[PDB]
Amino acid sequence: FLLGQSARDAERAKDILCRLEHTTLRKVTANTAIYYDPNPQSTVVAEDQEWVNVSPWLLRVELDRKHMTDRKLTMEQIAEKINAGFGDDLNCIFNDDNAEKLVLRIRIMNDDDVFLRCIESNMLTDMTLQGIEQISKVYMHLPQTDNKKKIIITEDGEFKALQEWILETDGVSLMRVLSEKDVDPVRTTSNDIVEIFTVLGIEAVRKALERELYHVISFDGSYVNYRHLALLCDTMTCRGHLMAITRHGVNRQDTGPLMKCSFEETVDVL
Amino acid sequence: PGHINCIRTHSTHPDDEDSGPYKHISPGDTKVVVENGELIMGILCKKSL
Amino acid sequence: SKTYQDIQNTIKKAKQDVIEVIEKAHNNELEPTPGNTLRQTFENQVNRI
Amino acid sequence: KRITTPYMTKYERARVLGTRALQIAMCAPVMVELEGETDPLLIAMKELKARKIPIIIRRYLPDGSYEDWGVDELIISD
Amino acid sequence: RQKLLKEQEEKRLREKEEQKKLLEQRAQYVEKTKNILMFT
Amino acid sequence: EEMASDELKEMRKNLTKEAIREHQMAKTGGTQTDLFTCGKCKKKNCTYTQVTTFVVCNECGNRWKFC
Amino acid sequence: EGLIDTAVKTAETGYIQRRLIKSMESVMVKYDATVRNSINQVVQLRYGEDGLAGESVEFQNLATLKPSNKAFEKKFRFDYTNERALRRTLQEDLVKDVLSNAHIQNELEREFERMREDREVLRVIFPTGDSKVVLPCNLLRMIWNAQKIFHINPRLPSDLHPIKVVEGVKELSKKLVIVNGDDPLSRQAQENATLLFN
Amino acid sequence: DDEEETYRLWKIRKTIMQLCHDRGYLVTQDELDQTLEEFKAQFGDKPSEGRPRRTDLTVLVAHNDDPTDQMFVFFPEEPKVGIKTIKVYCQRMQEENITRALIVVQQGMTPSAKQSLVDMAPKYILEQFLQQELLINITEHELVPEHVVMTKEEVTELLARYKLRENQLPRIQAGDPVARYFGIKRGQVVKIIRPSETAGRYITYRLVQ
DNA sequence: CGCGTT
DNA sequence: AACGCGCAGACC
Repeated sequence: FLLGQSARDAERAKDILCRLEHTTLRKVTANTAIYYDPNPQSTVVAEDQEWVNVSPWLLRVELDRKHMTDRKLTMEQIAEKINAGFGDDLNCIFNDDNAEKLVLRIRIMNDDDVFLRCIESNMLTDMTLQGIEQISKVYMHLPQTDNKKKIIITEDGEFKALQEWILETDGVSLMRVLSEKDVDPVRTTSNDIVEIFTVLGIEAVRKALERELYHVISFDGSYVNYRHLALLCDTMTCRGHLMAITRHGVNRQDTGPLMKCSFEETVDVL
Repeated sequence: PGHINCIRTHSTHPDDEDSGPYKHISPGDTKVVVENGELIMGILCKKSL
Repeated sequence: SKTYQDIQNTIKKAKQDVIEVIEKAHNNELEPTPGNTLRQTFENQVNRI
Repeated sequence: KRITTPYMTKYERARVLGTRALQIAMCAPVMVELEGETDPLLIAMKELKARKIPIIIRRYLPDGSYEDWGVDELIISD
Repeated sequence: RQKLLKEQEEKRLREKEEQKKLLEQRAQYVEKTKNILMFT
Repeated sequence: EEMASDELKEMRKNLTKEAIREHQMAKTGGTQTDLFTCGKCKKKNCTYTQVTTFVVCNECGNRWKFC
Repeated sequence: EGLIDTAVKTAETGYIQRRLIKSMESVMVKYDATVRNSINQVVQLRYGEDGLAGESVEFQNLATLKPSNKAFEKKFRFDYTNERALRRTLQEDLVKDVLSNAHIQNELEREFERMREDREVLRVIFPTGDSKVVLPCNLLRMIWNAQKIFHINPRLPSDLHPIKVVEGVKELSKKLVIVNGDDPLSRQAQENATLLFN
Repeated sequence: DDEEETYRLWKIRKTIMQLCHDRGYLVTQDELDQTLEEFKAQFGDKPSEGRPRRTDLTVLVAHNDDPTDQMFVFFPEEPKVGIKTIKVYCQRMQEENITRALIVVQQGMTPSAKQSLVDMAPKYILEQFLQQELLINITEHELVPEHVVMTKEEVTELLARYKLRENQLPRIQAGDPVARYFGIKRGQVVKIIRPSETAGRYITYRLVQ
């Protein structure tokens, strides 16, 4: 749930979405070709970019424009990261943001043939140009029910539900998502259980498990008394740790062998 | 039995009826209103039984 | 009878709509709905129709 | 200094009725005038209504203590 | 009305207590800052 | 971003708008009407879905069903 | 497809229910009015966070929830100034009393303050404004039965002094007890348990 | 980065101040909610080798009723804090009568440092917190209800009242984020207050073990 | 396999 | 240079 002014307008929410979603070179790149141009000033390709800027080999990694504009990146920071990631060992010449082709030139200075292949492969498979891991892709849907719209008691007294933008991710992090600015660090749940136990607390886990169980059981319109759900959650969160309902979670309690064998692992517990 | 009091809505009850007139006198014979254990108005269905 | 005529007209309209959706998808006009791909949005529109 | 609930739980009531019916079936002195019935369960129910069953329930608590209640002492539900 | 007035005066006394707490906090910070200075 | 030409700036703005529109999610469909009053916000606007007559609050967002 | 789905559902739900039952087959409410397992480990100080059975509970609405401040004020304040309305509702032997006696006026003002406090508590407790809540006794049905039995006839001036209603509600709240005990902690737990109902 | 580092430092300082206030350590109501303009104006807003350097923004707050009790909040610059740093901190702390401290590490301290931390425990209590966890306050989270660290007197009162052994109460490991937030340790009961939809408010207890 | 300590 | 551990992987 967006907290700042980004919650109302979508312009200042796309940036939050981009910074939360995982972007990599494999996403903002179109083609990659390894060339053996001997002299940098020779330039086997027709590109007037090295002479202005000034090893017998390089990699031309031409980036796409639409994806770069969607993620709102700049070759400056891309090159900064691609240099800081590998140290002061490479010299990645970038291109201005005026030409049509978003070409690059990765060169190494100080087996060498395959080294460029290996390095390009391991930077393309993962680089993290702007985003956090785990989170694959983030959505952007408006809240249609009261379970997500913002609620605020006006001066007159009425609740008056407000329709604010909200992002629906696909991974788990929470620790890194709540820290981002323009993100409500109060209403941003997680949908997972172990994640809430590691992030918030055992009591937050009990509340979250209750909500998820209620949701999955009331999704079909049915109704179950809250007492049964609360009792189940309490039995699961009594011993602090989230005791699993399976054998591995129930047979660990100090109940007794006559009761543990009644369930499972008969001969073992005996 | 007894003096039971309850109100229930019939299945084929138009929602745009309580707002307009004929609230306590439904033309379609809906709005089950039992008083002192005596059916007065409305038809019985799963919503009432 | 008249119910049958209405049902046949509705089915013919639905067929025409799905044929138009197919023609649009072939000629490349149906833009991808946000959050869904081209085939996904085509199937969604056909199913909704 | 008894803290348990003053009402008769359904479990206690059912068990007391069954036990009194069994004691009656084994030829035991009744605690109420019989109007003309012979079913021991019905006699136990009548005895419960009259509040004359000579039984006291020993309700145990989680700690280990126990409170002894009387059918004529605590209030009956049904 | 006099009851409202004495309630107002009690609120004023609470505000004075807030002021005295603030002045004590400042009087202790004026000395605690030296330990933070010598620490570095 | 500020030094680019007018055509380049217009293209960048259009691309950004297209990306923002595609990243969004399709709103849930339904028959919007003001005949049902939502008990969670007291508003009249809402949507109805027949499949079981489910009601989705429009402004307040009250969720309910009628049989 | 439907037949296969039914078969797999019947095959999985069986194991699910078996595990759910073996996890809590021992939990039970003790005579100390607290839920515990076979190891006497407290799972709930009071069953269902209230100490009430799930059978005698029905759905009801919270009247003081999601109101408009002005609507709530004019509906739950009992104006003891409109002598015409006071005569219309109560009787002459009570209008003069509610006008002269100021102790009654102070008591009603204190009652309204308590009503406002409970409304704020509900608002901060039930976010999103959900009036539908499960409670034991259905007070609306009870009031309706009382009317139909005693033949109230809603039209003539009734004979019920507000001080009587206030003292009756207070005595009833004192009677309904869950955590028996004059201890400060006992009283705090009793109040917290029967809060929503009161 | 410069601005981002300053924003993270400011957020961490705010979280530490709120944590200290919840535990009981008297903190200025001003610093308890200061914004970032004053943070800049006080420090410098040039963490990239400038004035706002770590170890200088450390804070020493004293407990409310016990002015003789205080606690430091260090901010080592070493990403992977070692043992020489904590050793020198304890050696410099040994001068004063303080006992409690709190380390805020950039990255996870080496396992060898935790050994010394628990070894120096009975004489000087010190616990570590990652910056990644301090950037957000979990107590203000919707799920996290209200917690209270009770005292031995009222704990014994509760036990004697309920005629229940402390071992029977629910459990909450000390490694719990909220437990570490409150600084509670083994053998201590925390009170939890929850909005129960079937009883307004519901109060429960959990012993740390 | 990597860090840090002895 | 060898040992204390911890994460990841592999294997059962």
